[PDB]
Amino acid sequence: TPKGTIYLTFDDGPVNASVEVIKVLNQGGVKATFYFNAWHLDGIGDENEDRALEALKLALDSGHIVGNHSYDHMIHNCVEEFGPTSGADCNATGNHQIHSYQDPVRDAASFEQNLITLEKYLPTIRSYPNYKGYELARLPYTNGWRVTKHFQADGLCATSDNLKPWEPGYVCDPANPSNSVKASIQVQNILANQGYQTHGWDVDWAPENWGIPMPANSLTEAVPFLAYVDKALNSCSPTTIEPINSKTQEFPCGTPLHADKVIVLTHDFLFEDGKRGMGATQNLPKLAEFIRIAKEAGYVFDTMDNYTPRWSVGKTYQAGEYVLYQGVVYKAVISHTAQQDWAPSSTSSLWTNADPATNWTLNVSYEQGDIVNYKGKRYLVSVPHVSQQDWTPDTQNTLFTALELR
Amino acid sequence: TPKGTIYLTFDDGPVNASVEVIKVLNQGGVKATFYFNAWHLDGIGDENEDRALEALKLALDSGHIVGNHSYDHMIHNCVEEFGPTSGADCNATGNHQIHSYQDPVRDAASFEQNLITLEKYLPTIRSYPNYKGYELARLPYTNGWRVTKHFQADGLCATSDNLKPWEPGYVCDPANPSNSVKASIQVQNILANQGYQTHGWDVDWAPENWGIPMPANSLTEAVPFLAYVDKALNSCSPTTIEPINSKTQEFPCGTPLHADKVIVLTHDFLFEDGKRGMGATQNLPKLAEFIRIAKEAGYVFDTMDNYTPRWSVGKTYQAGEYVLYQGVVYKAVISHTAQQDWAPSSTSSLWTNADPATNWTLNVSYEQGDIVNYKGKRYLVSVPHVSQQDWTPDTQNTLFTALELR
Ligand SMILES: [Ca+2]
Ligand SMILES: [Ca+2]
Ligand SMILES: [Zn+2]
Ligand SMILES: [Zn+2]
Repeated sequence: TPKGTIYLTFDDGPVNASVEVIKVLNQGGVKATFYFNAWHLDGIGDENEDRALEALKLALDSGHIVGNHSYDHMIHNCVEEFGPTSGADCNATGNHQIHSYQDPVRDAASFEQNLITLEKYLPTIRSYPNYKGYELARLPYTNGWRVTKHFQADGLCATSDNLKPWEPGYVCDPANPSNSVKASIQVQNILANQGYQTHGWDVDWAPENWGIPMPANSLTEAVPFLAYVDKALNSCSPTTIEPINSKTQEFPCGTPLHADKVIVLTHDFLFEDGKRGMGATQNLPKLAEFIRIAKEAGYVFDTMDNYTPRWSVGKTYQAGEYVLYQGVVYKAVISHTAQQDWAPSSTSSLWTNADPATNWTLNVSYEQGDIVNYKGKRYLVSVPHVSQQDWTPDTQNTLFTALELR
Repeated sequence: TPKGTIYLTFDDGPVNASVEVIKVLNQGGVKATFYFNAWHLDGIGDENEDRALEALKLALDSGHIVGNHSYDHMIHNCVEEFGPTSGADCNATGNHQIHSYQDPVRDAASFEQNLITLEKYLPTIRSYPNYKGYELARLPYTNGWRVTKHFQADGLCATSDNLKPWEPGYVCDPANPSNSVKASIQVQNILANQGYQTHGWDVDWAPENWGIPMPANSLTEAVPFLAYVDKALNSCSPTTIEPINSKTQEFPCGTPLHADKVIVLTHDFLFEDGKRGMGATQNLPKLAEFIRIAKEAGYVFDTMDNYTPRWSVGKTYQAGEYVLYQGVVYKAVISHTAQQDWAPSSTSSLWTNADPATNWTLNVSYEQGDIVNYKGKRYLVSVPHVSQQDWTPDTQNTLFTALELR
């Protein structure tokens, strides 16, 4: 039995730096999850990205999981008019974390545009089972979670409306979050209703010092980082992680799906020799060494499509246990032994749909106080029940109470 | 038992004309399927479309099914640079059917852009179960079908590379189709791999004479059109329909899923008082009367989400019968009685996946000669089998033969 499971997740690719990152992973004998921004394929992401397509292809060919990080990392909210120079313009101002989210609909759409661009530059991408761009996502800047109906939480200070977390006079009030945060929360919900899961992170492999000309050089060494991983194991890191804009204040500590697991966040661009330092020369060895010693310590590596364990034939389940089946999350209604022909579904008596969505859905175990959307209207669940085709909110006024607005 | 089932399908909405069309359907006590182009919501589709959003909302609120007809009805292939006036520019040239399809990837993407725009103007649209924009589609100009693994066929002369079907010297060779047709075929396959079904039509409710100033006025009357529907019932109309660019030459006549059914194609814009004639004043009554007398003749009306019959608990199925379950097509492997807990799936022994796709998929009954895509490579099925996770094409060289290219 493993000491635990580590999920290496790389954000902001695909870029030139991604190629060697992938090769190190391959030599290390591990799979990882890449949350990509497709604008690098268009060559407007303001990075060394002429090999972007090559990297995307190598990632998928090597069997790594590809997830959705939005088309432009929300840079359209950093400038006045989004264009080919917007990435450079935002880097000049460094206002990434200010007004990061504004119109949730427009921002959520950025994730769908991502799919179009990916499927434009790599028309065969859907033929890869490890392509999960339409199932797995992660919001820029935001340690936010949409995993199950009862496993979700937001980064309540991920982004700001004025001051950056380090600037003098910065105030973070989780109870009354910024407009930007509120928008990101709505974005989470929109994506969840489109069938997405979203995952945050436990630990962030980043420079120990951003106050030097080559901060990438200060990336935590392998031995030290393993200690940080060890410390994160079963310690509800999302609540204690620093800085404050990386927190998930209301993360459900000790939640079964999170036990014995550590999700590592890092970025491809930290592993290249460039404007952030000698990341390739110095950090690629740190990655290779970490993988080796983590395995020596008894860790195994897995990908985010397995974070929620896939339904497996032969296994016994207890009522209340969660599984992932065909991209949909299910919770066991009664303890039983999973048979080939009795998989979870929208009609099974053995399972109920437990996706982290809010739109009215079939075979969900609804509880008093739950709020669902149905045909453009919001309804409150008044009495607990399992939803079925007959019991639509607009007809069942004993089960549902129509909510008023304004 | 019904004499048959009619599927009223309206293309090219949503526009002002759609509002009264929907009201007539509602008064008639029937549901219908609308294949929409979202560019009308942006106000660049060159129609009276200021009430476009109102119509979209009314269609969904009334319980009608909404399907995908692409964002701009492929008008970007009709002009040099697509813009707000492109719809008007294409109407000036009337080159809709020339070079209608060029880059299949770009064209297929038009269907995904459609979803973005729809979900932009109506952010609550996914809360409607009758919203099927991501499951049901129909290609502009093209009587093409992607229904099941063994139920698919293309409009081999739907579009041209030079001359229009009526112009002197026009040649249609189904055995060697135009470049435009070939592109539309690839588009069909791309959409199918994204989980879409596509449906053509049996009969087309259109003007009897386009050679007058108000052709809409000549729309077939109710009594006559019922006769045409009667004639289409179980007669493989897609092969005999006129004009030639509306044909489905290789349509599988007598195929079980098509028996006792007639899909009617028409357009919202034929029911408005405008540049095509007095469609509202004259044709809305024809629609209302047709619905009434069709019912009197013993027909029932259904929508395209039911064209492939939904899996139903309690019903017995014979091996070889097709069903639709959670948007996926399945074929019965063994005759049995459908139970609540034994629905179709990717692991069921009772059903196999029979979607009209070409990417390698789980639990599909593959036959010798079948060609699948897997991780960017094409493989030929050498020996018949049912696919499973272990038997991926890249490892099973007794089941699959890798194809070479160029
Ligand atoms: Ca999902
Ligand atoms: Ca489907
Ligand atoms: Zn990022
Ligand atoms: Zn059309």
